[PDB]
Amino acid sequence: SEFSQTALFPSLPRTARGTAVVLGNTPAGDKIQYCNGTSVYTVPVGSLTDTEIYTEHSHQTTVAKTSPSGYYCASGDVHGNVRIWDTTQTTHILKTTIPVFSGPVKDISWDSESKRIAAVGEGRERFGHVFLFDTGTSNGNLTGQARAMNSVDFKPSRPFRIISGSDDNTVAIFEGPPFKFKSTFGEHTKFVHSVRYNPDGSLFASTGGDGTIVLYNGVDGTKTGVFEDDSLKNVAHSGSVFGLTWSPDGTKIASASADKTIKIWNVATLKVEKTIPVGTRIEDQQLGIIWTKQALVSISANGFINFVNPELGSIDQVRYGHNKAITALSSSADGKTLFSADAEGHINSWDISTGISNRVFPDVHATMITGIKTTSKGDLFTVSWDDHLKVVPAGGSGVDSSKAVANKLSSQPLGLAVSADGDIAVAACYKHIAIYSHGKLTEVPISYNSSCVALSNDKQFVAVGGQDSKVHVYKLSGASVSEVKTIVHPAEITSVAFSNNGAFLVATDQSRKVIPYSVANNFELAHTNSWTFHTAKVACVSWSPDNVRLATGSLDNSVIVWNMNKPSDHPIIIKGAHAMSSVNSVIWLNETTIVSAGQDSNIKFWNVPF
Ligand SMILES: [Mn+2]
Repeated sequence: SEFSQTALFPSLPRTARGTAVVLGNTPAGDKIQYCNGTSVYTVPVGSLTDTEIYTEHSHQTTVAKTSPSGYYCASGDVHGNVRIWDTTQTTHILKTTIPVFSGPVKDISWDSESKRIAAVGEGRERFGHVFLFDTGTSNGNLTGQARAMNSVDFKPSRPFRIISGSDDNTVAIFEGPPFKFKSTFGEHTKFVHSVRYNPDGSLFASTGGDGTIVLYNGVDGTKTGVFEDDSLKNVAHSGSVFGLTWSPDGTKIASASADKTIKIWNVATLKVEKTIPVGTRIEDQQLGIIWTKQALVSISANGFINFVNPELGSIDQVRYGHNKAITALSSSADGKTLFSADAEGHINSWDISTGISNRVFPDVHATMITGIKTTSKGDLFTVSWDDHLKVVPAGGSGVDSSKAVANKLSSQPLGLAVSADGDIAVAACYKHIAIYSHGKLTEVPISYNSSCVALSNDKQFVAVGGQDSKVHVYKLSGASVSEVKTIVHPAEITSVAFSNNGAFLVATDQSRKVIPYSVANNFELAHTNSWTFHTAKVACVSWSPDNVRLATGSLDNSVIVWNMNKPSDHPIIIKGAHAMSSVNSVIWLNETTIVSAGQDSNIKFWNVPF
């Protein structure tokens, strides 16, 4: 009642170099599914803001597939669990959870009747299991391959069959129900990463590390041919092929390869039809792909989602973002753009009204970014664990990471504050307070270890939170600071912020407390109420433009909105704001709109009325 999520700029799928990514989809093909963290993302092809998230696995999610009926989703994790849950309601009630084997689930396949599920992976006692979705009842045995089963698929037509690809280089076929081994095929010479039946079940194809794509008769697995690219010698791709998928009408196959291309094939002629290069960088390798009734999507090693135009043979849309923990957020002065940074140094720009993303490239840092701030002139200041404070300019395309000023710091930067106009920047470091005013990086040693910093709107005060449980407030004269007040907290300071009108300074700490101070009154307590509603370390704080409300994000997964005009009132608690994830950054876009970002790679927008 007190708030509502109005938009989500979702996490990209989890990816690992040279590792296949498996996608799922809704019956109509209007949404794709992928995993990151302990979550399952159902991402719409026609919306950049309405992705749905299911977060109930306790272990890292691997693959998720929605049944042909569209009513259930079966998702696996690295532990070997396959949870089958309702997709129709936000409560997502669990139907069944089955421990298929001890180890990671790599692929899942629903039969055409939405009655059976075959799950495969790396398991101690077996590599695959087939069973009933609703009861967990075994519906056969998938014994037959000697190493991890990487891909599995049901024949959608009768007689029923199940095919699988394995690290033992073979493709196996099972007949049923009940299902049992029928044959093995050794056309491949390296790991088989993907096996898929066409829509009518008359044929299936396989591919993998040896770069070839084989076509087979759907009922008995007899090879009918191999795909040819006349520019290559006896291979479909010049590198590993991580996945293939069939067009809805079965006349074409699309493949994703380490060779950095997506290729579309003509099934009838067995010849390549379009070759679509994604890029020339190592991150442009394609690790997964799926063709739905509404879109053909391929995934880059960097997690980017590429929407392919099969007619033109090109890439239509690329959705960027993060798959690593987001650590900082900063919006542009005009409120049209949002910048987000992560734990691996990546930064993305987002158009706030549409959700359209852009990955900053080149990369400003190669490691953790502990802060980023925009200036009324379009620059973006940043600090990272590589002990550098960099200033990215505007020239190349929006923010020119093309090339700009890097300054070594004497100690690691933990926090960053910058004046609106960019005239002054202060970085709170492990052993120093670094001040940046037009070229001169002036460093002031401190006796304690800092943890965060805030600069008053009028540039007169610099508040430095410390690991000594004190907020050190300094008056800033040029490139020098003089401590005018030392505020004591019960535990280490975690974040600080000044209201835009300079009326208040707020500090949060590891004891889960949020404490505001009256600036005009020598930083005395602004009120005496106990703002201890978070149940875990508070990670961030930010003031509303109205200088009265503020918000905090915590490791307890929540965002809490506080009201300075009613300190005894219960605050607004957005519980589970980021499910099973710390909320690392929160900022206000206006007096009733908050944006939060989490360890989960998600960026959420919240409408919070008065
Ligand atoms: Mn299938």
